[PDB]
Amino acid sequence: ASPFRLASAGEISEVQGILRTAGLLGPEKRIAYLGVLDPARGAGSEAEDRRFRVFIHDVSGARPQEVTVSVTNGTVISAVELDTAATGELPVLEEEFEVVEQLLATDERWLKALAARNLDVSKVRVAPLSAGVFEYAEERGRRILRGLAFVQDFPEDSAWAHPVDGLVAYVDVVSKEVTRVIDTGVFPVPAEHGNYTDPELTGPLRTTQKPISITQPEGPSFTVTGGNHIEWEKWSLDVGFDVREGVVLHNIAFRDGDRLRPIINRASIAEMVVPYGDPSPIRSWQNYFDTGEYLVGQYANSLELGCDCLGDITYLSPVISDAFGNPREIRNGICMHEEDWGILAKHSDLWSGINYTRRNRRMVISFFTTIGNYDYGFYWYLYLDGTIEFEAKATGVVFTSAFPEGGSDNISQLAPGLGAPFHQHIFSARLDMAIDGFTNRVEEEDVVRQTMGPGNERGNAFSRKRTVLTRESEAVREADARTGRTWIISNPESKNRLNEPVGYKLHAHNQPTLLADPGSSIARRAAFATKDLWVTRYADDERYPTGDFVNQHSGGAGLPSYIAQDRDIDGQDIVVWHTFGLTHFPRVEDWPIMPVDTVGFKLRPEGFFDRSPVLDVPANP
Amino acid sequence: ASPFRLASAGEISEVQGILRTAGLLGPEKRIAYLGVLDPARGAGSEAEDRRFRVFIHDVSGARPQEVTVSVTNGTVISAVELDTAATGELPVLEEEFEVVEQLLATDERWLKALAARNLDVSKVRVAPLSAGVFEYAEERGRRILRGLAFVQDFPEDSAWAHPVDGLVAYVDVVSKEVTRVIDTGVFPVPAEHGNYTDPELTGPLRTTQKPISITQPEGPSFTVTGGNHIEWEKWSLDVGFDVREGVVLHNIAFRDGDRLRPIINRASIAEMVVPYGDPSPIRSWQNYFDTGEYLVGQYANSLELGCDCLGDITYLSPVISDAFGNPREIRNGICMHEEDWGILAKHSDLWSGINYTRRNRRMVISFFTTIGNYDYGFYWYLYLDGTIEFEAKATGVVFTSAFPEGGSDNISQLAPGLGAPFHQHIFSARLDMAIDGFTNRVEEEDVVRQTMGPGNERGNAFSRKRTVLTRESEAVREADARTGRTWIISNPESKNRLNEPVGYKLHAHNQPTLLADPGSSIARRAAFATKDLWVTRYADDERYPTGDFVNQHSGGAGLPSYIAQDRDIDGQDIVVWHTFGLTHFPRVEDWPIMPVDTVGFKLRPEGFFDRSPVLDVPANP
Ligand SMILES: [Cu+2]
Ligand SMILES: [Cu+2]
Ligand code: NA
Ligand code: NA
Repeated sequence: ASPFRLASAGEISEVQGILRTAGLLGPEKRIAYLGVLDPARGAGSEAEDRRFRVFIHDVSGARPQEVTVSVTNGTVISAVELDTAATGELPVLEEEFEVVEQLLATDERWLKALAARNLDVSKVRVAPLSAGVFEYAEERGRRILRGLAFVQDFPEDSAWAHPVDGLVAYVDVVSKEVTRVIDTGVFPVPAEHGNYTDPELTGPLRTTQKPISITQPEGPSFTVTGGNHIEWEKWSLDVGFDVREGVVLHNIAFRDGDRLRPIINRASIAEMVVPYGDPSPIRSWQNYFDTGEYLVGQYANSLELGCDCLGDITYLSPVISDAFGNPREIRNGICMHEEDWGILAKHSDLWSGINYTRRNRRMVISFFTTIGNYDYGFYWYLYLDGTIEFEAKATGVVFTSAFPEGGSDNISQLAPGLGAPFHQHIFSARLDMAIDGFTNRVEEEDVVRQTMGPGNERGNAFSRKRTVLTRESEAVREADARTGRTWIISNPESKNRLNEPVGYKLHAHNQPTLLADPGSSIARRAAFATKDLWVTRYADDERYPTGDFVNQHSGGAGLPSYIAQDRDIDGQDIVVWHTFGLTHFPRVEDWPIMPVDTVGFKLRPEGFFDRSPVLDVPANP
Repeated sequence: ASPFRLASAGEISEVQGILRTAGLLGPEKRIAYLGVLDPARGAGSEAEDRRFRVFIHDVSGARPQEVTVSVTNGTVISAVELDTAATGELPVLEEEFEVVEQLLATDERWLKALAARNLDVSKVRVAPLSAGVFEYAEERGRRILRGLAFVQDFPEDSAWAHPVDGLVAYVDVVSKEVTRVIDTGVFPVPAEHGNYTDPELTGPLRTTQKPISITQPEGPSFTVTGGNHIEWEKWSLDVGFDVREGVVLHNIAFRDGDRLRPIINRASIAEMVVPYGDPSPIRSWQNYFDTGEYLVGQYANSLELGCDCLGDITYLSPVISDAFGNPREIRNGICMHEEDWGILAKHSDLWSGINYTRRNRRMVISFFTTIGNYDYGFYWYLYLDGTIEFEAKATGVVFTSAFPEGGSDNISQLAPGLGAPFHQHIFSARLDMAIDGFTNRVEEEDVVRQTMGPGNERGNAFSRKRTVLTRESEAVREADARTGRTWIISNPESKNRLNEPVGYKLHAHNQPTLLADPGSSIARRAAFATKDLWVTRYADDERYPTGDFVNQHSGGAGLPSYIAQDRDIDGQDIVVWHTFGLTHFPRVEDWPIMPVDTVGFKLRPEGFFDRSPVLDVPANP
């Protein structure tokens, strides 16, 4: 059995039992995170060893714990009481969905604010919004959530159409106290509904769309073995799933001839954060770490055939733990399929008389998640020619506010009275590299302009330069689109037939990075997001660019602490962390539900192969 | 009948006759360019008036002519003798394909160079390479081609595998003289073949690709009327085709309710150039204006069903003129089809209980062309949500050279002895804008970072700024990826329901622009390529960013001369010219035939609509 197989229900049940048999999963405990650990380096000689890591919350007020269990052996490997003021609070619990609303609904300050605005408390929705760290000393070491009000006129109404601006509240979840209620003044609650299934708003539905049918009469070209091992068009990999990160790809490798050549050891989106750029005190604290605070895998959607994934789809249904250690399946949570991708290569040659055309295809591994108002699709693609790409598709309903009557430098107008504060959605892809094995290095490659003169008399020459990043202190890099900057991951000990080191080149989109002031709380807690590329030396405990416990953690955790080790990354086992995001000034067209927008990156082989790896693709039938 | 219909064979035949009946199409003339003119502004009240513009070469040595004919009336509208030293030489003629090779094959200098290298002249291929303008005074006012040698070992061999470096020749086409033969010394001719259909190089073909079948059982959702008018999912447009530009889109408009709203009056790729960055004198002159010198429409491929365009495809077969004024059809030269495009919009709402997913689709209008070694696919896409995108797909065989034995700062290695000089492929999209009509303006929009302090105490705020480009002298703009720079085209006299001007935002890829030294010949002749965005006031004679006659034209023509008029572009009939390109350092994986790489741009509505324009899309069946 593969040590990279997906967690089974049985494994989750055994963890529950171990935590029970060991006395750590009392009646008052809540599992905030549970996931299988990857195998340790080299340990994979040939021997079963499945360990799970668990974060356990306590609703009675006692200290939470981080616990690692071996399900193979039925033993607790380590169990540590956490001091949350020091190392952070645990991820937001699904059970806290309704708690902020419920606590506020009996608070006299909250009720006074709603009553001033003539709002029926039974119609006021409030989400568990993450708190971050600001000026409130009472919050240090307490599990805090904040709450903003949205009115639902009726149970199926879109509450996002009706934000209640000028009002915010904070809650101590464990003590069940409302610590603060802030009311900066009355803003009109936007009146129009945003019900995108109401015929009065949609108009008559189009009758003009004729079907598009995608079928595979002989079935798909990939195989799935051991539950999650994929083999497709020379690619080999394992599809993992973690409640925090979502779909993770392991052991990405390409069969070049009769050699299985590793490329990427693990690829994941290790963090994703949505910082808001509205300086109103009602929202200026808001930065939603969808991955690190909320856990994007936990909220993976069940994907409907013909609707979310079209064509011949093979599904995985990953198993996660609920708060009590009971396994539950996310039915049809991962889609896997191959797609036609246009022309692969084409040439019509006058001299030889040969006309040649080949088609491309990609293998797609995807999931969709929902975090509050946002819905995101995470797509990994593998192409015939060796290209690897990630794409995020951002949709959902935009987070709303009032639109101030004098306009705004930080909020856009969507409908009368209705605003959308500016924000970014910033991802971190953690790519544990293994180009032809683990001995890798990273070079930054810039185009080089040349001056007209001796050696270049016609002033046409241009060139390239590559700079090796040798130590972590040197490996925090920024984009330079104007100079075509890319980063090449190579194996200095593996050469192609031309005696050049094999490599892959990362092509970024060069979108803006984190816009916040560098002195801000968010710049400190999401320091990864301030730079496009970081390279670290692999360590098994360096998993997330924001650290292990993101919720209410002080600034400084994660990448900026890791790289202080200033380790050798020149021909070593290294990890690339690429920051990329969308900067969103919402448009009227984003309302009442937003069309998908995209951001991502790709890696293309760069002298990895000895010639095109797709000369054996046959002409299409 | 629509004045924007494609030229018919009959129209071409009538032009031939007029040029004949009028005495301008003697036996010794060669048509180098022929195309229908667009209708003049406002002239389209309701009245037939089809005019054709023709460039006529003379092989006897007399002066060439530019001629405009009315086929509606059977009259010559204007006919002007050209002084080519002043206004440029005429586009390269298809009949010159073999002339450089033929002239060189009897030249004693050329033969001496081949004999030194033991090359059989009958196996040496030479292309009509464009000359540009350099230090050779004898070339001013003469029609010159240059020639580089490639060996074909047998008639179906790929000559690109066997470049003969150290050797170049220039030819006066009309006088049939070889003006110069330059031999800088012997480089080994690369030995390996690049025959990507030879089983010894491809290996056994893959048997693993299972079919992907895309069908439309009720046919396509678009209609085609009047030969080239498309109606699809609220979009309305006319598909044109010109021998220089290729596919051109006219009258792009969107039916919002019961109003047909114009968006773009004409969209085309008005120039595309491939400058080379190798300072060797064997190649340092080479810059191929695939559009302006060679005419990309002329070489549009006939596209094979199931191979080049997959699914339910409607073809156009555009008619062009041969050198003698005879019409000829490019059978199946344009593909039109709709494609599924993933998720359009999706949200799962906990409060309302509503789960909503919709799928996107795009209308595709495409052609593929071949210019020597290059093959490019030009794709225009229209999406349901109002997005317009262009994508170029670059493939073919890379232009080769020797690989110098000491390595190179300007050439990459592909195979033993075989190099590929560095180059760029740079496009200019000419977008004659008509956002809600012709009264338009352009703003440059940058993200605005804000300092932590009063009004922004938590240091989270960020904003945007828009700067109106008011006159042409101000409208030559560069990218700023780091600040998320985009350009918005709006109609200041047309407001959406929120009282904001309707607009579309151009999102560029922010790839490097022209790398050559600013003092270079190519920087002067392709000045457009040195900046990402230009805005001009519409003029019917301002068609190409490089001017009308690109071949051997001195520096200075086109956009930099046009914008010297410093015209008002603030709420006027304007044209956006966007430069975008690929910078290519060829990889081993590009050899012996290159996988497709892409570049392009898109425009998305920005307060053009009063809310999402896709709320009436129904759930998929
Ligand atoms: Cu957003
Ligand atoms: Cu190229
Ligand atoms: Na590694
Ligand atoms: Na215009």
